[PDB]
Amino acid sequence: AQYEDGKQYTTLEKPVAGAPQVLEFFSFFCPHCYQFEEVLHISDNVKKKLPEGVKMTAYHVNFMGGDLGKDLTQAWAVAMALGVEDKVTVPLFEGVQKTQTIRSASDIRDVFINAGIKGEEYDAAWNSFVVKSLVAQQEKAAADVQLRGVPAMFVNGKYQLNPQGMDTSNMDVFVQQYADTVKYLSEK
Repeated sequence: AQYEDGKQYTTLEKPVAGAPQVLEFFSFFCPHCYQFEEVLHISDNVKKKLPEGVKMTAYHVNFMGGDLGKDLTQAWAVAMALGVEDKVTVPLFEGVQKTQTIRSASDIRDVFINAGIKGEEYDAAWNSFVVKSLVAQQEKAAADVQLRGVPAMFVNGKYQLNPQGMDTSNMDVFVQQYADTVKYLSEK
């Protein structure tokens, strides 16, 4: 078959009840996640092909970067709570990996301030229990798919994308295949 379990995707031995329809894990410290988002634009290419009524969810992970990695998962919770993911994704990736100007929680906050989030608004979100719950949700979701590394993407809590089984010859053929596989899985 054109799509095969073990080729473009694998199947979770323990499917996750109630999981987001399309769930991406990443770290702003992960070099391959930087390529996925800033060079390949995997998330946007996937979103453009999702069936009607299917949304993409993206969660940050703690296991890269120590203290700052956890601060970034909390800041990503703030971005989710405030609905500013599209304002801060590029400056967080570039701040951590390109300019390496993000070295502390204050430097993360500066990205939000510079993007026009008011200081009081960021700080109230950072300290909120809504954000504490969002951190816990990101952690629980990684546990539920037995996450071992990033980038990673899971469809309907049942299928894990397998980019190492796709055609990696041309970067744009690869992005197309990745996005087409997510669409296929979302309809399975």
